Amino acid sequence: QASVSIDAKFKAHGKKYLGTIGDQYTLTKNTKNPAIIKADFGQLTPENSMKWDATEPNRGQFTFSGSDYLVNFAQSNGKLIRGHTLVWHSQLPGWVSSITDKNTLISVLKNHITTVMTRYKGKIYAWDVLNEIFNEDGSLRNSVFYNVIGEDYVRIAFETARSVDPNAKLYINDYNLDSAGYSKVNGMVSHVKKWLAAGIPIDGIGSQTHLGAGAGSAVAGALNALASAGTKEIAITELDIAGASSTDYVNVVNACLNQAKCVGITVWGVADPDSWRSSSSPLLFDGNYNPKAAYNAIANAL
Ligand code: NA
Ligand code: NA
Ligand code: NA
Ligand code: NA
Ligand code: NA
Ligand code: NA
Repeated sequence: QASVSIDAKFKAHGKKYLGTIGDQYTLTKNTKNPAIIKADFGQLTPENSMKWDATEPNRGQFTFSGSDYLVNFAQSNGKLIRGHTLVWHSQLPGWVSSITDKNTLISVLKNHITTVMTRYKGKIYAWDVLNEIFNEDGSLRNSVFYNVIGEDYVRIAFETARSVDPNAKLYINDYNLDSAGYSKVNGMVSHVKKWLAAGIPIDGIGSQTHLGAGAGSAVAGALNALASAGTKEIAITELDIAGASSTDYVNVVNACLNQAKCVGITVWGVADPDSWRSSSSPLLFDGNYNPKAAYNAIANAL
């Protein structure tokens, strides 16, 4: 645990949190990881336990051991939770992707959303209701949901989520929304404007922010562009930067800081060895679970 908490410093500027991720393994693999989470971060997103493959492996049969653990740890330690994720083309069981009848898929979708959200009703700050539903060009991804139900799946997902847990902020999350003017950014904005105008309850836009070295400075403009979609809020949801340079990390932190709609940042992992992109050493803590230069840079920029 770093003596200075970047989450505490971020909150002092009016932000909701500066968080990270976890699940049973990383929370128990050693003593430093959970200690770092409790001391320096104020929010948690389950890395995998809440995804469709892990929660409803078979039709109508749910498995909540792993998600229960993450939620219970977060709640027992004063950490906000971002549920992740409800509807996604990846990490989706074959029983779902093989469905071809529209009403059947809708029933399945609603039951999945309802069962998962009901179990953690009132304990979730925000839910990534929809994940990665856009092609790079801004058009809608031809996932099973889009192919079988059509664009109406967006309304169905959000309305169902809103009804099940009105306390949670409902988000649409995506990657490559990293610079103003990018086709995917433009598509996100135009679709969300349309959906909101149609009465669909979308509270926020989540920008994954999985970056390469030197890409941090473009984030400020991206958030500004995303702000025009008209949602109540936005958030950097899965932050990691190849090389973890101080300039890049400070640039991203400042991007959120200077944008009213950005409620917080979630770094996708604590220490490099546990990163899904470990070969790029993209996190704030090293192989010894010690704070890297970027962590201190962030602490001193706040
Ligand atoms: Na998850
Ligand atoms: Na689970
Ligand atoms: Na989809
Ligand atoms: Na809601
Ligand atoms: Na917005
Ligand atoms: Na976040």
